This record gives sequence, C-alpha cells and structure tokens, in this order.
Amino acid sequence: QGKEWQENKSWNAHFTEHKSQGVVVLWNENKQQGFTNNLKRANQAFLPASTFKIPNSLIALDLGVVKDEHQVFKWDGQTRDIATWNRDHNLITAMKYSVVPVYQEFARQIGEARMSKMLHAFDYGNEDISGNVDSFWLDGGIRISATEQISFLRKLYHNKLHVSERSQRIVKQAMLTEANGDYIIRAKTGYSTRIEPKIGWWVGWVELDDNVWFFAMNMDMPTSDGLGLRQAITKEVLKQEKIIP
Amino acid sequence: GKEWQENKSWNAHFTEHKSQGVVVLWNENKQQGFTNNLKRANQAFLPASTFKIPNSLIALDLGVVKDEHQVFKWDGQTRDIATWNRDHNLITAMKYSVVPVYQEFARQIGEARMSKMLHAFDYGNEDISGNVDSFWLDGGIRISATEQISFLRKLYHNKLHVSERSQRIVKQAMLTEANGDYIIRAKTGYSTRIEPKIGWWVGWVELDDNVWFFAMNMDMPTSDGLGLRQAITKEVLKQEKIIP
Ligand SMILES: [Br-]
Ligand SMILES: [Br-]
Ligand SMILES: [Br-]
Ligand SMILES: [Br-]
Ligand SMILES: [Br-]
Repeated sequence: QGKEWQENKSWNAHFTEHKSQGVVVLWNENKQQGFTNNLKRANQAFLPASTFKIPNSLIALDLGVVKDEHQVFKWDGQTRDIATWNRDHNLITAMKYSVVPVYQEFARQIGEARMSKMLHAFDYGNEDISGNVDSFWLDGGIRISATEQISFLRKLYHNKLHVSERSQRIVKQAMLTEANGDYIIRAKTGYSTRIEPKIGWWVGWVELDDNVWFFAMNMDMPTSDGLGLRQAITKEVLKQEKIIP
Repeated sequence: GKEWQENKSWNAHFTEHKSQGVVVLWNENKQQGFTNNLKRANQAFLPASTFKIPNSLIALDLGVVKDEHQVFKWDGQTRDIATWNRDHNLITAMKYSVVPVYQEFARQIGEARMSKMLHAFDYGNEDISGNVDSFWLDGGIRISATEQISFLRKLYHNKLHVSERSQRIVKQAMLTEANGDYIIRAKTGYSTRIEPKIGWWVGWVELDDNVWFFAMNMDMPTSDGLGLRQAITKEVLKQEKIIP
C-alpha cells in the first residue's frame, strides 16, 4: 500500500531451482507499484543488446528507414552462426529472430547524430551511444537497468514517445510474443555476450482485460544453454503473483 | 494451378464431431483456395458478431471510437452473458463479443454512412435493411465464407478505403492467439435469430513467410457446440501442416 518498490526475495527460489542468478522487475500500471526480487540488481545498468531492437525499430520507422512491417531486408550473403539470420527478413521476423545485421544496417542509415537525439528524447538508459554507430548496444557505452526498461516500455505502451503514433503501433505489433484468452505478452529478448558479465534479457508487458503488468528481467548467462530460462523464470514469477493462471 | 479446390477429406473432422459445415482456406502466397464443400463455402448467412470487424473499422474511421482505450460504460441492463455486464474498450468488446457496445456504435454511425461504407468495402450483399442497430443479427445483410476471405484479405493489406490507423487498430483488436509458430487474428459469431442457426470463425493465420485466410461456419442448433468452431478449424490447419 503506497510503497513505490517492494522486494520479494521468494522469487529467488525460481532462479536457484535453475542454478542461476538474476532479477525480475514487475510494474502494476493500475496501482503504480513495482515489485522485484532484488532492489539493487533491479537498478543495475547493463548493455541492452537485442532489447535495443525496440528503440532502433521505432527510430528506423519514424525516419522512414523502414517503410512498414512488410519491407524486405535482403540477406547480405555473409553466412553467420545463427541459421535464421542467413535469409531475407521484414521487421516482424527480424525482431522475432533477433537479426542483428538488419538492425546494424538500420543504425548506419539512422546515423550517430539522429540516433543520439532520439535516445535523449526517449530518456533511454544512460543515453550514451559512444562506440560504433552499428554496434554500440552490444559493445559501446549505452547502459540501461531493468527499472529504466519499464520506464521506456510504459511510454511506448501509452504512445507517449516523441515519434509518430504509427511508429509506436508497428513496433508494439512487432513485439507480439504470446496471446491466449487470459493474456497477451509483447516482449523482446536480449543476450549480451561481447562484454562481461554475459547476461540474458526479457523485457515487455502482460496485457490483461483491465490492467497492464510491465516486466524487465536479466540473468547471468555464461552459455546459450540457459536462454530458455529468461521466459521460464519470468513465467514462474507471473504465475506466483497470479498475473497469469 | 486451379484458383479453388474441394478437399472432401476435411469432412472427416465434421463427421468426428457429429457436425455439418464448411472450412474455407486461402493461401495468400499461392493465391489458391481450399474448402471441404464449394457449395456451402458460397452460401450467404447473417454475419452476427463477425460484423464487429467492419463495424469497428467504420466506428474508428468516423471518430465514433477515439482509440482502443476509450471506455464504453455498461448501460445497467443485466444480459445473459456475464462478461457483457461490465465496462468495455474495443479490445474487450471484440474479445467477449459485447453486442450492446456495437449496437451503440451503429446508432452513432447511422444508416447513410453504414451503407456507403459497406458498399466501399464490397462487404457481403451490402444490404443494411432492418434496424441500424441489429441488421447484422436479423436484418438484410448476408455474407458467405468465401466473401469473408475477400473482405479479410483487403483488411490484412490495409486496402480498405478507411484510414491505415483504423485497419491497424481493428487487426490489433482481432488478436486471438499467438506463439513461436503462428499468430491468429479472428472473430467468432453465433447467428440464432433466423434459420439456420450457425457458428462462425473468420480470420487468418500469420506465419513467418505466408498468411492463411480462413472462414468457417457450421450448424449450431444449441450453444453446446460453440467450441467446435475453433476445434474443427484447428483440425484442418493441422492436417494441412499450416500449424503444428
Ligand atoms: Br497509426
Ligand atoms: Br536474444
Ligand atoms: Br456526425
Ligand atoms: Br497486434
Ligand atoms: Br460469438
């Protein structure tokens, strides 16, 4: 009651079960109240990695670098380690498969000056694009906490970012991850591997009939083996909190 | 090859559930249709709640609905469907098929503009004869499964004459089911006021590299079988390997 952030260390049981470490942050939009298993880690800023595809998508769409969610981004012919990257993509499949090369091309066309202005307008993380214009979210200066992800996501949900309503609608479509008669999840995965420590991200929100629960989680990810725990652990927390059955 | 093919093997899914109806599929990439029954595929019925798709579009385009957040206050009349007896926005009104909300939309739209819009949409028989607030339940309007797919394909491609925004919002409102394999945007219907009593499910399956449009209706003598609209459609999508 009235508390801004409440710590619930019982969620650590979900991390410990999988011999892992991290944070889940929830925000109840109706009550304007946050919950986390770790207040400190909740506010620790990391590389966004592929969670950066949300603001990158928005900026690309607003500037006309991406025409719409149907525009085809031709594979450059370089065979990369992730099979799904080695084919043509539109914004939907690029987001779904986390296709870095497509987004690196977006970033180059956006350019450092306009990328910087946009991240300042978005109040995104530390607003620092230092490093390579086409890799800064992977190994440059930009850093964002789970609680800063939620602030940015809430603005996207309410179409309050200083880009077009259309841009915001298309990205929220592109974020669609799961839906049934109980809930809808719009979300984006990330895996930061270029700079220690290696972490997994899942950020987004749960739409219910009468409420929205924003979430941002990150966890230590020494190998790709555990990538599935990003979603599995978040769902164990959403279930415990009765947000999803 | 052929624009339309009959696949009578799907009748086994209707037989299995002691039911009678049609499933119509359209492969958008191949521009080819498939159905278990070409005759029934082209029989026109009352749209009932499948009309909530064009109604939503017209309401949004004319500013009768501001956005998918605008709250439509319950009028205080207790109706038979529990979920109708509460406040709604466009998302929840579509999800729970809340007729009274849509009846109010229709009254604000009015006969003249509703008629012009259905003509522009080439929607079914374009006939709004009866009450402006109930014509899709017991008035003149009729649409076949094959005509549902024509209309849906225009909505998918933002080719209806209404604003792109209108089309985007309704497609959001249609969202039914999503996972790593597919997305379903769809609308249920149950026509009971004129025989024959039928269940509808119309919409599409979005895959990575294709869209499958679908329109199914089936005889629905009682509400007991409403679950078969989705179950029978899914038996067909799985047989055709469209969803795992
Ligand atoms: Br829009
Ligand atoms: Br990822
Ligand atoms: Br008016
Ligand atoms: Br959507
Ligand atoms: Br219905």
